[PDB]
Amino acid sequence: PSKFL
Amino acid sequence: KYSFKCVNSLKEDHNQPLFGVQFNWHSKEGDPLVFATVGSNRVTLYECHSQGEIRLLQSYVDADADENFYTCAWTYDSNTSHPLLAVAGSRGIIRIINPITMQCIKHYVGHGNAINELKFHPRDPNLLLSVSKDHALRLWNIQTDTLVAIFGGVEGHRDEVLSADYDLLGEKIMSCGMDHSLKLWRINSKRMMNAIKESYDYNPNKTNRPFISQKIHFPDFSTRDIHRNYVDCVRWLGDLILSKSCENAIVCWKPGKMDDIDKIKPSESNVTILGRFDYSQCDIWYMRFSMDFWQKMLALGNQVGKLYVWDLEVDPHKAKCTTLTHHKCGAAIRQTSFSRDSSILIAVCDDASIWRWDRL
Repeated sequence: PSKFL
Repeated sequence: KYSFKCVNSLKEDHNQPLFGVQFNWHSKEGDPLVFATVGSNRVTLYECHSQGEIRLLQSYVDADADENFYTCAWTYDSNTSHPLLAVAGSRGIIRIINPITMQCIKHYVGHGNAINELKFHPRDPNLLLSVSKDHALRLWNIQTDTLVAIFGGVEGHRDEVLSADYDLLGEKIMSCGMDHSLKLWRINSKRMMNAIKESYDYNPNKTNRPFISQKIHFPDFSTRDIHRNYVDCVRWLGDLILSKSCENAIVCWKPGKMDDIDKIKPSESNVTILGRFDYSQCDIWYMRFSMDFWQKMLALGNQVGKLYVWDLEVDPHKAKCTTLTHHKCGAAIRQTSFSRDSSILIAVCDDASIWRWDRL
């Protein structure tokens, strides 16, 4: 998934 | 049950995410309430004062312009009794900051990449646990600057380690990471207690031996059956575990069937789920919950600036939740921290903002 939005 | 009010906010001037925050619970009573924040290449100390004031105290800025600190943890200096602050991040170097002078007094190279979390042992303030993008956890003795143990390899994590916690007794560690595994490592064996004793006996001025590290290849229990994706935050609740992934729940579970934690062996095929704490909009990783000193309440921020607080004094199915919002707090909250007396809750954000919530 992603660490950042 | 628990109600808080937002009394103030501040933004740091670097405009980079604040990845970590911790109150110093190792202060002396009487001292002003201090917390540390880490982000960019900075560590900053603040004091909480009356009328909601968040007063800047002092800061350490790493000489490496491209270091990025992710995590910090407080302890005692064994030589003086005063607090110390361990920090680490993208460079994979642990730096021990003396918060008195805001200088780095020790640093530890050894990990193969970024450090994702640091924790101190609950009984022994010299014992620092680090977990790393290199797939390993390390245990250090910061009094003698020794690597006591490396936890990794054959049945170690197979991808970055993201979080870990010691239990209350400091007898065992639960770790978790990108391989959607949780792994239990006991540290109360005869061998491990002897290793810690020897670490204190070591002085490189009186000998040419290096200090021999333990290499622990086999956790005492492992599971991939709690979460499906990256597991980014773990915390013991007595003999139970609280952990979360990117799936909008914190799961409360135990190894074994509904089974003594200390008879658990690596052949244990199963886990028991006791409950879940559901929420929304926390599906990016590296988002950490905290608890108060008594472990009566659990706080987690989400990626839109909402702060959930659960009263755990309950069957977890039944736990009540307070939702704390402010119309100007819209950026992702990375971590929260309660003051030692539970009167203050601080949240830090991706836009470098800091949010102060006081208990009513």
